[PDB]
Amino acid sequence: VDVDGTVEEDLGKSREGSRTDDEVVQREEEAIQLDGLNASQIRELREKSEKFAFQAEVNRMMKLIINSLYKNKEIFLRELISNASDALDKIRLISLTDENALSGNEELTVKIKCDKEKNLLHVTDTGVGMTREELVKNLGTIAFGVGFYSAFLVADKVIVTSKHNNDTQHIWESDSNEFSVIADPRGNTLGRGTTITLVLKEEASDYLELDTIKNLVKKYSQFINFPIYVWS
Amino acid sequence: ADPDNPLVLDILTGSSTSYSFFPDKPITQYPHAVGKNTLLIAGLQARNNAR
Amino acid sequence: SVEDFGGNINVETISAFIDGGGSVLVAASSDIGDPLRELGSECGIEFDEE
Amino acid sequence: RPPGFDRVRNAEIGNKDFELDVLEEAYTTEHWLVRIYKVKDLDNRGLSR
Amino acid sequence: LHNQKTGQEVVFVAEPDNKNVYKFELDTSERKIEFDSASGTYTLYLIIG
Amino acid sequence: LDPSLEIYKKMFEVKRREQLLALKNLAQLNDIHQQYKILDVMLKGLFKVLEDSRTVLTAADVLPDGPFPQDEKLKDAFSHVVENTAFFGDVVLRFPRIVHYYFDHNSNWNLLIRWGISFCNQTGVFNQGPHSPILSLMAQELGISEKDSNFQNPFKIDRTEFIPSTDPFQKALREEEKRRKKEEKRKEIRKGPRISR
Repeated sequence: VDVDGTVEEDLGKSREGSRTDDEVVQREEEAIQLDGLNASQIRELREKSEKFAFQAEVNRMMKLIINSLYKNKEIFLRELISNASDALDKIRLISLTDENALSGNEELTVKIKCDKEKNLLHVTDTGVGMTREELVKNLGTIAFGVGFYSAFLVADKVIVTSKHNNDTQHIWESDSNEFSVIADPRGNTLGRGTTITLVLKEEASDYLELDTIKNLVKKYSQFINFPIYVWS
Repeated sequence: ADPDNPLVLDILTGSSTSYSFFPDKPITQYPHAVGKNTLLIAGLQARNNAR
Repeated sequence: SVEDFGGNINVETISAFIDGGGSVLVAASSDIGDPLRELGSECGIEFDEE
Repeated sequence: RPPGFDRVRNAEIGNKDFELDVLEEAYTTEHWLVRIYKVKDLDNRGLSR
Repeated sequence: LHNQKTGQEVVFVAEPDNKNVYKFELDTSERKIEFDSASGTYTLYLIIG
Repeated sequence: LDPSLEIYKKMFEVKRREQLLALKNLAQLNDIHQQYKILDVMLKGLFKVLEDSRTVLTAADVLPDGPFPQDEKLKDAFSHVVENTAFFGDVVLRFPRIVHYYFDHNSNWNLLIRWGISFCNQTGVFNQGPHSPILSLMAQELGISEKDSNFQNPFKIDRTEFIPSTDPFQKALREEEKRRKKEEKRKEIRKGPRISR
């Protein structure tokens, strides 16, 4: 930028006389060295390490941009379990200030049951839970909230049974067109926490598979602090 | 006088017993100047001959 | 005893003056300020602490 | 390429900022092909350079 | 320590121990820097003031 | 708008979290030379994908200010146009000089993005949430929309600055350094009794 003018190559410099060799490094950098490692070889090696890693960055960006995420929404389990761990984390924080926070369910775990026959997936958590008013406000009107709502990408209808410390257990059900909240017939079966029964779509039958759900848990939720149980 | 600089002139040195230190404070450390090393008056002759 | 010189006089200026061939005389005392010690340092004569 | 890069070696210089105690820049060509430096003289005050 | 022939003078500072008895030691190998490794006869003086 | 489109707003913002997370990741890299190389791949891959996405929407003939893109073929194109353009705004703001060199030169790229920007501005996607300003900011940055008096790209700094002709702070650095050098010299002389000139 500072100046312009790029030199050309002197295709026939060699003939010049009484001039010093301006290529010692290049030639010597490839001479076979018995009982020693050739200079050029070591250079190539590190180059492979650094250069290869750099290519990986392109790989990552390529996927993110060139993908369709929601079309290939296998992450929906990540979103669902991630919320379950988050809710267990939230209730754990509340428990320290208030003993009653964990009264409904002291144990913090996630239980997963797969019902292929009924096209239903049941995810049960013992997290903070949700009140009837919160079910209408938070869930009845959406909004990130993607963690719970990713389920609809593979599910036509979502059924949520939520019990919070401040309120009795209530069930919020929506098909994405309308939502209804009613008092839970079973009562405080959870004590506290949320169990989501997912009405999966026809395309989501593979997710119902016991192996598939376990693979998704390893793929995305392996690092969850709380133990994860899969029905077997 | 700095030993490294040749041009320094030791015009008048102190006595063999003389030294430079804080009178009130005891001499725990080695004196800055001791014996004849101490200089009372010194001169410099620059390369350009400035004095 | 003067800590600082008035106007444009500075240790650099005095050093330039000596390089020009001017003759300088310096008289010190127990109240020596920093500039006099610095000037000696440039000339290779090390004054003691105040 | 970032500043201070050397085009012919295709590498960036490790040491970018330094000063010449005993040499001074006399003339440099427009494209920097030839650089001339002048030898500094001894110290007037005799200080070690 | 005053070198008789050269006239050089070397001054050392003596310090008391816990018992208030002053102790001084001369080690030639270590003290080479102080004397510049200049061998010879030195008159020894005690200065108290 | 359409209820599913409202769901898309959550979907788009969700992608933004990954896009910003990567955007920080790219910042972690130090070498500019690598940085331009990947960034150029960002533009060529994104814009070429955008060109197909606009063609997909053009065949669909679905109004931007309209019902949620439903058919998967157009709907993914809608995800690409809005999501990629939003990331394009982040890339432009974070890296103004790099994009302008590799983007302004090509008329096709500017026209294609311009169709996308209006296409987003009619959908209303950049009207709510914390990413709504992004549409306004990017248009101003690219000159598609008038720049606000207070609109300044934080990243668009002149790293070249100006030759540090004024270096009194560095002059003080020189003094202190040489002063420490001078202090050691005196300390050396101390030691014990030396010889006498």
